[PDB]
Amino acid sequence: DLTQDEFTQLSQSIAEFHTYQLGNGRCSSLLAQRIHAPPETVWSVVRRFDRPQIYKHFIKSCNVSEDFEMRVGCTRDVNVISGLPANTSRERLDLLDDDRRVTGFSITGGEHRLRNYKSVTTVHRFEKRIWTVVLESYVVDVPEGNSEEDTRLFADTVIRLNLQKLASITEAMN
Ligand SMILES: CC1=CC(=O)CC(C)(C)[C@@]1(O)/C=C/C(C)=C\C(=O)O
Repeated sequence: DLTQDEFTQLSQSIAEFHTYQLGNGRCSSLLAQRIHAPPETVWSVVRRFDRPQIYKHFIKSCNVSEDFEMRVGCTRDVNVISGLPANTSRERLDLLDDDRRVTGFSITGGEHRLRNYKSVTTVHRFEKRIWTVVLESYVVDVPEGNSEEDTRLFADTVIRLNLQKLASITEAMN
C-alpha cells in the first residue's frame, strides 16, 4: 500500500490518530487513498459533517438540526439507501481541526451493527505537483459470535469505496 517515503512522512500522524491498542471484542484498521488534488480541496469536503452523502455512496440522506453549527459535539442523522443490512446511523462529530486537517466521528446509535464505531480521517500534503493522501482509521466492537475478520472486511469495504468516491469528486473539482 503506502510507500516508504509516504510512511515516513506520515509516521507521527499515524502514531497520533491512527494507532490503537485494543482488548478482545474490538477491532481496527487503517486505510489510505491518494488523491491527485490540493489538500485544501480534499479537506473542504472531508470536513463537511453536514453533507457526508456528497462522497459516501450508501447514504441516501443526512439530517441535521435547524440550529446546526459546525462544532465538536454536533450530531447528524444519516439514512442508508434501501435493501441494506442497516437503515439509519446517529453520528457525533469528535474532531474538527482546520489547521491539521483532522476530523472524526462516533456512531452513537441507529439501526445497524457497528456498535461503538469511531473513526478519524486525516488529510496530508505531498509534493511530487501537489497531491494529497487521506488516512482513515476506525475502531469498532466485534458483535458476539461474528469474527474480527468479517467485521473488518465489512468496514474496510465501505470506507475504501467512500475514499475512492472522495478522490473522484475532489479530482473533478479542478
Ligand atoms: C453503509 C453502512 C452500513 C452499515 O451497515 C452501517 C452504517 C449504516 C453505519 C454504514 O453507514 C457504515 C458506514 C461506515 C463503515 C463508514 C462511514 O460512513 O464513514
